[PDB]
Amino acid sequence: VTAWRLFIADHDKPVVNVIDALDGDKLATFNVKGPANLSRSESGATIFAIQGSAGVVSTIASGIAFADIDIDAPKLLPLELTGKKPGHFVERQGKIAQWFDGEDSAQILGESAVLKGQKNITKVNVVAPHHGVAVPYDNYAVVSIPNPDDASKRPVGARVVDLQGKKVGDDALCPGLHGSAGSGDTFALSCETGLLLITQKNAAPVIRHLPYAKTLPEGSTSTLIGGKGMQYFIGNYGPDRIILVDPTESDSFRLIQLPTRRVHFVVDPVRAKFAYVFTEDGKLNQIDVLKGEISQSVRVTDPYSMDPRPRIAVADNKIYVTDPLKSKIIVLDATSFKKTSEISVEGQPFNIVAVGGSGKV
Repeated sequence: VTAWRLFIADHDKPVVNVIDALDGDKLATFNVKGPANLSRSESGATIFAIQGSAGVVSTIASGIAFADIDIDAPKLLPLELTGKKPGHFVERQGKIAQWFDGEDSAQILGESAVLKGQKNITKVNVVAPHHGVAVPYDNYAVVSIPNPDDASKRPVGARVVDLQGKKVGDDALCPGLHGSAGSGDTFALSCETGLLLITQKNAAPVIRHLPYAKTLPEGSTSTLIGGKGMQYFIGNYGPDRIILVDPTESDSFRLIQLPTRRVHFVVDPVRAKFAYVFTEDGKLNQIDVLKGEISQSVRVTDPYSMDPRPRIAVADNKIYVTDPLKSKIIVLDATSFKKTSEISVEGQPFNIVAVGGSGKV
């Protein structure tokens, strides 16, 4: 049995739609408190709907878990996280860290408990409310350090804390810290001088700094995605360029110039040599990460000359591009890179995540 599902948040309405990615039919629509940004767990078993303006994070059991596969209907869980302006969500190996821009704490919990209907939260102090990020580790977390002076500015680095908020090592200064992603056993935080790279073995997590290569043009990264199946990061580097970073090689950086400005990007979790960038001209661009170049482009929507704009997700052998102003999802074959289908979604379909796979029953 093969099963994949899309989870789509409306830009304005407090709704999340669940769509069977394979035939387009609707599986559920969930009503939440506010418009949501969506994240999935690594296992794909839970979906989190972050509602910045409503002070809540809702949780969805996706209904697909695992090889052997167990398939149920998707369901809104009664577990909700509460706090002012929920922010960056980071999940790793079933450990969850939910940041709150308006709180003195981040909330750490575990996927296994969430799915069982349990809410077992550890609040870790982050010194001062700010727009930051928490990465969960075994018996530790990495949390951004709020800007001294103001604190409403971007954070100035990160540090290891134990789960009582106590600092462990020394601070890792990274001015203008913004942007985070995991790829394999390595987690990256971007800032004005480069990337913080985080790994954990059997002790405290270890942070090291990778400066932007001296050969790059002036610029820095403020958003990151992480490869799945091959270890790398993709960041923005100015509005019309991206950088590919290999954190395991000394020749770390490759710059790609886009023809027009970036709207969104995602990696391909199935064909790990590829990633995808959507640009304001309305094209989907295939990034061959090994060669460091755009290998092809295809027009998918009308231009969105830089509020809602398309978002990409990948499921099985298909790519899904939300077209909010046209109340639909465009579906392309990943291999041929051609449109094959469209799926209607009422309203302004915006953020999108996909889960699934295959297993015996």
